[PDB]
Amino acid sequence: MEELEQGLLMQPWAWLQLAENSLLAKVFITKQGYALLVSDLQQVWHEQVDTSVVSQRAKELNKRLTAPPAAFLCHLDNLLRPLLKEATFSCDCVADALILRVRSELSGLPFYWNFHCMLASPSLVSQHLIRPLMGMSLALQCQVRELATLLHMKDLEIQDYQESGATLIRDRLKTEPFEENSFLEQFMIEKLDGKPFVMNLQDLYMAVTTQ
Amino acid sequence: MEELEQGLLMQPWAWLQLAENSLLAKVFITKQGYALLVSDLQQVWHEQVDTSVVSQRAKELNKRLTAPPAAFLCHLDNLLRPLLKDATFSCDCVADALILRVRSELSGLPFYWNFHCMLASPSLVSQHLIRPLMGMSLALQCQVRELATLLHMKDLEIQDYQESGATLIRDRLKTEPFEENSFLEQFMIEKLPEACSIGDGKPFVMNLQDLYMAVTTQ
Amino acid sequence: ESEISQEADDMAMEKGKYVGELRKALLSGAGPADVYTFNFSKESCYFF
Repeated sequence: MEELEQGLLMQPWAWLQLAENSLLAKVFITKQGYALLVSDLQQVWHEQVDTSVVSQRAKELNKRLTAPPAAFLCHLDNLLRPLLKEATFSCDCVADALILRVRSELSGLPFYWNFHCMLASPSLVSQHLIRPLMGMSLALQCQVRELATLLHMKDLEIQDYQESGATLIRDRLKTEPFEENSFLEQFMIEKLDGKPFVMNLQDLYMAVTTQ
Repeated sequence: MEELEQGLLMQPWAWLQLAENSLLAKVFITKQGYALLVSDLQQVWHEQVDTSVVSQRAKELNKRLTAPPAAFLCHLDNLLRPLLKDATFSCDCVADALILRVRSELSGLPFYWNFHCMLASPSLVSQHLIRPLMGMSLALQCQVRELATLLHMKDLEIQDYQESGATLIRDRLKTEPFEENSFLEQFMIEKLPEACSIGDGKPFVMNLQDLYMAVTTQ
Repeated sequence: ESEISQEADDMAMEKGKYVGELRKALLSGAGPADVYTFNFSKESCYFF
């Protein structure tokens, strides 16, 4: 209801180093199943199901090799350990028959593995996540207003700095009276893919995502 | 096609007049019709139906359509005021099926009409409902940081004015230069519980909406 | 009896605002500023 998602949301997002797309995936596999939350910003794999899919994947390709679910969860936990300082997944530019290809040369004979994927639900991107983003936006607006008020009072104190000041002035930096029209024009006209989003907000997102 | 999203994201973030809930829902008047678009990144409930399918569902599945679609288009077109001049939209949040009964009432006898939140279009939503995150980042999270840097150079000007004369005298203006790290730490430790301001979305209609339109302009 | 029953069960008026509409539409109670197109079809013998 809330325990699993509350615990998983505290876990930081893990961007996969594939250098071809943006991946915003959460991984926390310790107990109560495995939380392999794979999302490509358009379809999140709600892979919170029981051992059914893991068993079918492990048995439909391995008719003579078996590993216990404890070993599976330990390996899942150890999967992404040397990546948060490879387990890379490569997509293709082919039509809706999305077949992932893994052509790594490890023994001479190619290894075959199938990546099961279901239909992408178009009803998955309008419920929750922007509400904490709206909270962060409100916090940013409050910070902007506080900084603007600080600028204003510092400007007022600077107004005190010409009658008791008259220090070394380059004469190219005079402080004109504050005008809202010029402020808005300079904020609007002049100083107005996905990769910059993640590599600019991965650090900032953890700040307010808790409270 | 390439006109509904462009002609719909420009809708100012204006609260719909619901009796109980305070959801963020925007829809812009479009000559080709309307499509209520909501963006929150977890689960979509957006009304968008093909013309053909609603055509058959009106011809041989719905017998209550006693008003031509031209009347609906005329009512949509002749609505310049976004906010109600004083047609209250009531909701009954008793079950999962949020049936927002939009009572179509112009003047006098309330015409009987109701909505239904079916599945949205996959292509358009999947292609254009992920942009707002990057649009917010690239524009707002750069403009705000540049405002902070402008404050930083103003502080630098204050401090090297101070170091080059004009020593501050009175204690009223005796204030330390601003630090982002110290401000964040003091916000987290002291004023975070008291700065939680959500309520009914007071800045949502006065500062968030216009700045968001500035963000969503590109 | 059927007409009274359908009048009661179709328009569904319980403490409504139809008295004023009856007075203005039927008795021309509105002021002489808005014209009401209460045209009776002489050729069709139908009053809508």
